[PDB]
Amino acid sequence: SGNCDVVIGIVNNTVYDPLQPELDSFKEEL
Amino acid sequence: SGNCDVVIGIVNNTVYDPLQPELDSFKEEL
Ligand SMILES: *[C@@H]1O[C@H](CO)[C@@H](O[C@@H]2O[C@H](CO)[C@@H](O)[C@H](O)[C@H]2NC(C)=O)[C@H](O)[C@H]1NC(C)=O
Ligand SMILES: *[C@@H]1O[C@H](CO)[C@@H](O[C@@H]2O[C@H](CO)[C@@H](O)[C@H](O)[C@H]2NC(C)=O)[C@H](O)[C@H]1NC(C)=O
Ligand SMILES: *[C@@H]1O[C@H](CO)[C@@H](O)[C@H](O)[C@H]1NC(C)=O
Ligand SMILES: *[C@@H]1O[C@H](CO)[C@@H](O)[C@H](O)[C@H]1NC(C)=O
Repeated sequence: SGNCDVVIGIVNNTVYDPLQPELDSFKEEL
Repeated sequence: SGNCDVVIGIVNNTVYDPLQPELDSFKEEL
């Protein structure tokens, strides 16, 4: 919701997405 | 849940899939 320029006290990190790792697992392994 | 023939007042639209375009993203990745 929104962006980083409105909230007070936001910090920097990375949010893990389960779709991409799962994707690589399917095609290469075959 | 269910289908369109039981509810009263249902309208027609399209429901966006976050996975449908992302499966095409998988196609690209391949
Ligand atoms: C969180 O990270 C962003 C970068 O993703 C930081 O944004 C930078 O802010 C400085 C100061 O205004 C700019 O000089 C940089 O150009 C910005 N980066 C980019 C990529 O534009 C942000 O300051 C970070 N916030 C904290 C609290 O560390
Ligand atoms: C919502 O859309 C569906 C089609 O997806 C409509 O169903 C049609 O209904 C008429 C009237 O009974 C039929 O002649 C058509 O054959 C139906 N379409 C299909 C593809 O079978 C439905 O009427 C729409 N509802 C509203 C409220 O607009
Ligand atoms: C929290 O308080 C410190 C002072 O202890 C201040 O430097 C900092 O900017 C404050 N952060 C926020 C989000 O208010
Ligand atoms: C809502 O009311 C209108 C009359 O103003 C009627 O034509 C319509 O069929 C009604 N719809 C439902 C879902 O009851």
